[PDB]
Amino acid sequence: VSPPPPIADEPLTVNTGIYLIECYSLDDKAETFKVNAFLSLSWKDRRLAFDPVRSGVRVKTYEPEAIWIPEIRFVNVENARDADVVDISVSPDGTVQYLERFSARVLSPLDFRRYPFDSQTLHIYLIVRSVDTRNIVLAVDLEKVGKNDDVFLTGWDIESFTAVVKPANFALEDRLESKLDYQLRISRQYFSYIPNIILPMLFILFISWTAFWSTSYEANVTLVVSTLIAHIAFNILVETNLPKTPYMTYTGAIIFMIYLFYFVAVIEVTVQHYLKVESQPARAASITRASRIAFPVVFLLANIILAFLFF
Amino acid sequence: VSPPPPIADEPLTVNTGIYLIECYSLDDKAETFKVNAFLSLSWKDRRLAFDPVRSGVRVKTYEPEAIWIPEIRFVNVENARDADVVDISVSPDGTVQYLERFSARVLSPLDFRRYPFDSQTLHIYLIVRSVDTRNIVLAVDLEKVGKNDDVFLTGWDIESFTAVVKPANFALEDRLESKLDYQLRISRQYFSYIPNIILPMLFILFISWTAFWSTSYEANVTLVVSTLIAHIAFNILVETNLPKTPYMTYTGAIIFMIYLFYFVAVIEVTVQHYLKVESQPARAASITRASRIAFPVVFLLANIILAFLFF
Amino acid sequence: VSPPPPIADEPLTVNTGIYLIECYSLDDKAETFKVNAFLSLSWKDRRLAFDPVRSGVRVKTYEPEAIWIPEIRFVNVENARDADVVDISVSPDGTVQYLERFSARVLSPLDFRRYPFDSQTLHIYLIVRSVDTRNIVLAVDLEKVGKNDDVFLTGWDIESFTAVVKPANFALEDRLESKLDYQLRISRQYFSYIPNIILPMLFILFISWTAFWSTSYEANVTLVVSTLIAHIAFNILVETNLPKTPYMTYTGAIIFMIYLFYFVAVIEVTVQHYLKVESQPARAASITRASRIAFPVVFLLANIILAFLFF
Amino acid sequence: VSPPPPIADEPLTVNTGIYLIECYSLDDKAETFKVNAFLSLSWKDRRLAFDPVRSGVRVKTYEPEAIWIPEIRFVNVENARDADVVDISVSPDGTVQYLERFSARVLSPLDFRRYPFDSQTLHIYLIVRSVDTRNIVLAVDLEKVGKNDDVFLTGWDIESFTAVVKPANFALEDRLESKLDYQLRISRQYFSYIPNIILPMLFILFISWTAFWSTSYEANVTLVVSTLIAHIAFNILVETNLPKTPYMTYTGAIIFMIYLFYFVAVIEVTVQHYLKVESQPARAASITRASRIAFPVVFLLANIILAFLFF
Amino acid sequence: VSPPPPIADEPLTVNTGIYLIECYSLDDKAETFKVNAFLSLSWKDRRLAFDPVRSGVRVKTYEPEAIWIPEIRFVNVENARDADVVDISVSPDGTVQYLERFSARVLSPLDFRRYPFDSQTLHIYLIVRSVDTRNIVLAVDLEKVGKNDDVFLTGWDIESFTAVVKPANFALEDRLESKLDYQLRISRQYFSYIPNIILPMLFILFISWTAFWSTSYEANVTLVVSTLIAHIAFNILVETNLPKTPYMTYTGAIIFMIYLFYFVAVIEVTVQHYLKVESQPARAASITRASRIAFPVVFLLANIILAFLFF
Ligand SMILES: [Cl-]
Ligand SMILES: [Cl-]
Ligand SMILES: [Cl-]
Ligand SMILES: [Cl-]
Ligand SMILES: [Cl-]
Ligand SMILES: [Cl-]
Ligand SMILES: [Cl-]
Ligand code: NA
Ligand code: NA
Ligand code: NA
Ligand code: NA
Ligand code: NA
Repeated sequence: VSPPPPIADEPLTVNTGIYLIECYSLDDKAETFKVNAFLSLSWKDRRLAFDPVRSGVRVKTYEPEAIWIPEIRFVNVENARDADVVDISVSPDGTVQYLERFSARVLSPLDFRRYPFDSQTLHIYLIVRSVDTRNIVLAVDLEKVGKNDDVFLTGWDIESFTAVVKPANFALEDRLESKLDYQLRISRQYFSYIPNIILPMLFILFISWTAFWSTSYEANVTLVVSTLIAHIAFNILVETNLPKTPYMTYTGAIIFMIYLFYFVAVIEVTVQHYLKVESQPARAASITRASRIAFPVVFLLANIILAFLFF
Repeated sequence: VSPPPPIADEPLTVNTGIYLIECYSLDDKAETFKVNAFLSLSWKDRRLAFDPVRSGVRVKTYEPEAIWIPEIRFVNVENARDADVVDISVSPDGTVQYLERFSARVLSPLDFRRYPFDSQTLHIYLIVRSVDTRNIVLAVDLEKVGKNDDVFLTGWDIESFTAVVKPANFALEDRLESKLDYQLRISRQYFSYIPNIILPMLFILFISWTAFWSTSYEANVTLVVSTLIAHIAFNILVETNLPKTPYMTYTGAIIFMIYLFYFVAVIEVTVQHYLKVESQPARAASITRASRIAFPVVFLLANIILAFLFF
Repeated sequence: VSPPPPIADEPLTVNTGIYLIECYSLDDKAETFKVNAFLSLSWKDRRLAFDPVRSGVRVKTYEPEAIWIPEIRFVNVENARDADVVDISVSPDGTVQYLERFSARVLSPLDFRRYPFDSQTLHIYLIVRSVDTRNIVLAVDLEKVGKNDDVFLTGWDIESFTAVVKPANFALEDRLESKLDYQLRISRQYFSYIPNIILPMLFILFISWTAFWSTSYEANVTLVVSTLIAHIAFNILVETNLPKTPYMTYTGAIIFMIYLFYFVAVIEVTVQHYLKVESQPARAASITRASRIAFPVVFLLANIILAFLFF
Repeated sequence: VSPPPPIADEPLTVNTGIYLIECYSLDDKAETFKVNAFLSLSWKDRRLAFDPVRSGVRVKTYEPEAIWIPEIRFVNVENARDADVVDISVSPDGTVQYLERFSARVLSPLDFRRYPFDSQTLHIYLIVRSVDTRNIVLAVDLEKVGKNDDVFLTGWDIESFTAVVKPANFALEDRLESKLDYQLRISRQYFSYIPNIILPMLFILFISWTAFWSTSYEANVTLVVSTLIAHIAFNILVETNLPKTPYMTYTGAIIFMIYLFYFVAVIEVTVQHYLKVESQPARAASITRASRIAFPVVFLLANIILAFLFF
Repeated sequence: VSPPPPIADEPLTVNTGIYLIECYSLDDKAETFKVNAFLSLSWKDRRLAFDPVRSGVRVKTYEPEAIWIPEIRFVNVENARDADVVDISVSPDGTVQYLERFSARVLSPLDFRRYPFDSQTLHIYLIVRSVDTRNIVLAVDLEKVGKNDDVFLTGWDIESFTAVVKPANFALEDRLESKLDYQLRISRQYFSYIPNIILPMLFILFISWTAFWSTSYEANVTLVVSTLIAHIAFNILVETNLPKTPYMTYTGAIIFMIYLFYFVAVIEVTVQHYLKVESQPARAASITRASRIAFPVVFLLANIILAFLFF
């Protein structure tokens, strides 16, 4: 089999569509997601044209091996898609309608700057390489782009699945290449981060601040060092669910800042004890009373500054 | 090969059945389960009809490639099922009996609201897409729906395996699609959660309340902060076995509430020490004695409220 | 190809054998094990009879596609076995000798009641479904059942590999099925559990009992709460190597009971401190001296009771 | 099919190119990375030559099975590459242009000596074996070596992708082998190691040094032992992301050295308490005051020495 | 195709060779390693002999399907090897030279008795099963046994790769079997265990011994119990990298022994406090001073005894 010949000099237009059946395994560390979808293809092959009046048949069904099919690939996949052809239909004018169901693991970079209050645009890039006989170009049939109502991505809200209708046509290894960008817009369900990480992390921090109502150095050291260790555990827990980024994330910034608050609380607890031992408790009392206001106030203002810089 | 032609204008009815051989790997985080089963299919193909007297046989055995077979797929699977055809049998009137053994990884959302005292309805969605030539509709042969007695799903009780007999017929890319819902009802074996997570979590909480019978601030700080850290460990352990949900789970609610009890216990221990240092122990004694009753009473009432809201 | 025809009315007997080459990956949580073995099959097919004089050869060698082969499957496997045909030898009367080497992941439930001093009976269920032309039945050739001397299952002792010679013949979806039960008897190597979990767990418990020779409340709180946390770590470690069971395991029972001992030790340490603060140390001394005997004695008797109930 | 015959006695030159489409999963522990790329091959086959005039075609397309194709393999791959032929074009003189898209898991050793401020040279070794008919040699077509602009390796910066143009020709199992070295130069994005591991590790160390402004032995023991345990947690965290090396890494060196600082801080805290109990506090005060300067100064100088030895 | 016929009554000798290209993933827990190698085979097939002066061709290249090839398998593999035939060459006398490149996951038991200062002998067992026509025996072509210079097994030193030239010929299920033992001798790179596990474990133990220079019971309890918990963390870390063994490992023995030292240190700290409370400090002073010498001396002698028993 060979490509359909051009009537004049025009490129062969392959109309495409992706209909999402399943979305699963959005892996933040790997920056991948798995997809199960319909891939629809349509192009004109005049060699396959027939008369509907004398044939009595409106459509002809072909097997993939019987006819020429464009070699359509995904750019951002781990391995080649696992595909099963569903149907091939030919209209009397020779317009071919191809439908396959496929599954693939897609590589799509994620922006973690606003994590866990982040939104993402996942991409599925469709591509075709031109043949020596003729140039193949891709198009979007909007009537064949969509998603099943039941499509759920655990921990995410699916906003939209659209295609950038204009392909990116470019030369690659002395041939033309036609690339389409299918975009799946999602927003993270931040809900569970509040009772599981944010509030427990705030509770232990506020517990360290009870040391500002205590003159017992031994108890103070226990309060601030124990809660610091619990903060380290939350830091480790959070960084296991995330890849290493060449930038600060919102959560990373707060987690890092809270260390400074633990460090300054240890200085305060040390300074307080040192002065009491030096028979200067009136002074220690002034620093401790100031700390009761300063620590929550600086914590609030630093969080307003951070929220402003990130959102 | 082409689909059986209609005698009048009727859709082709494909009778289906699923017989479960094995159920394994119910993954709560992934919201998947693996299944090994028989898939049975039956439909009328008049072109295959024969006379028993002339042929000298009452049944005809074909190879899948020799005859037309409907393209039946699963909606909610990760990848296409691993299937091996067991038998194809044709009766004199062209009634085809198809049997395959398959294995598949199924995606099925789970409701964790009542975890670990939850029940689930797992779904296996069977689907067929119509051809230009004719409309294909699915039906349930109840005589061919079932499960092996030895079918066990580790950590779960299997209640029933039934099929919703009327298919969900709908249009998908200008073609009729016929979808059947096979339902596997299961209930979680909550037993092990009692000695492994619930009771250890209650013991450490009750140990933190021994601080209400102690005037030693340094010992009190050690009691409440150490048990809090152990509570954080149980919180982390529990959340590793569960996905992130946009709602509160029963366990999540109790775990979160217990933080409030640790937080208020630290306030009490702080207030008690502060008053003692200020030479007001009579008062501190009133707050501590009230706390001995208030903490277990508020804990019991808050748990009754939570159990009521969730069950 | 079709099944061999009956001389009278008898079912076709397929003689079977399994020879274990490798046993590996006994996964307690998944209740699976991997196996690499020889599967031998033997049946008479008179349509394959030949004269050694005419054909020259005394035994004919065939390719699986060239002749009829019974569709033998495993019941309790995750996916269909990975098999490679080693030989298909046909003797002049038409007796077929089939040999394949296969690998499979087998689902076999485990009884954890006596863990880590437990024994198991792993099963490999062989099955064949009858066809329309004739009924197929399975048999065991004991001369072809066995295991390689070097077969080792890490963490287990292999006792025996035998087959229940009588098949379980039953009706399934209006056809006969013939099932054979191959049994691999194993016993767990409990050795490593003694220095890694049992003795460390006993040491930390005995360390908490040093609080019965101390009047220092703050040291006592540190002794009992710190060792409790280490006990929680061992509880978590043990439960990661085990599935969730709807029954108590021997280890689970001991681990759970040790929490009660930590809980009562905290009560004792609290009661002791309370009385000494109330200027009643004579009494506190009576409770502490009694505890020195009561705690090890009740611990010994409770362990004798538990060992009796479980073994 | 057989290899192209030599016009004189020359070896057959196979021109190669690798164009990277995707780079992912650089696993430090496994010392592997996954790659998705184009592999281009070019060689002259006189037997496939044609005249453009009498053929009416300027180029001829073939199926891989129709013509002779060199058996090109990768040396440093886990399993054989997953490849799909994209195009095979033949020019009039019989110059074959082969293009395949492949995916492979590549084994490439990593030098962790300067971790996390390390750079690596990943290798993809292309190989061909000679045949008895003729010697097959590899060459690099620099015009067909490159990478997509969007190629990103999470946690790394991609510097260059070049090929060593001169192949390594050598004998292997009495046949000559022609090997090409494709080099992907990368540098680690050390950014995230600063707020997640380096600064938290420095904060806990500086917190242990507050013991040099405290006379409370009980508090000092708590400060140094608690932060040491947190240092152990960071040591364990770091070693989980790295393989075991027969040399010291930069991070490993610092982590190990910080133990010495904790060990000497415990000696100081012990010596201080011992002297105070022995009624020699003036002396203990001299050691503690010296320690306030000595510990940060020796820490700075030891880090300058280490940075010098490693960079 | 059928096996080559014997000239007299001799078994068919299949000469073998394994040339290692890659060695990776030595998994201690699983007792497996992955291998990528050349497998070479050689045997005489007289039915394939040809005249060298008449034919003009000195060697004939065949496709695997065109000729008879012995069914060579690996005994100790998880799944059948992934193999790709590289070349098949026939010399005038009919000597066949077969070469394939394969990858396999090999099961090979490991002796952990001297861990992490252990050496191992990994095995690759080659096997052939005889046919009814004739007996097939294996031999080693030492010229075709070897390994690439770049073969590296992360965390190990590769000493030698040799073959036991005499096969193990035995009867299995009424046919002869010919087995060859290929041995890969390796020694563990123990280097990293010294700064990561051994020295940190010794530091925390020596820190517990500072309690012998302290009269503060509350500080002593904190020193011994905190370091014990850190020892438990190292015990757990070590046992995660190792399988469960029915014997003691060298590391396991030291780790277990160090618990006894923590247990006796707690007794000493308890006895010391008890005597001081009983107004017997002169005595407590004698026990504490003796402990300062006894603990390091008994630790040294116990380690000399252990090193002697294990090495
Ligand atoms: Cl693709
Ligand atoms: Cl499917
Ligand atoms: Cl509709
Ligand atoms: Cl329709
Ligand atoms: Cl099977
Ligand atoms: Cl390859
Ligand atoms: Cl093999
Ligand atoms: Na085609
Ligand atoms: Na068909
Ligand atoms: Na067959
Ligand atoms: Na070829
Ligand atoms: Na062959």
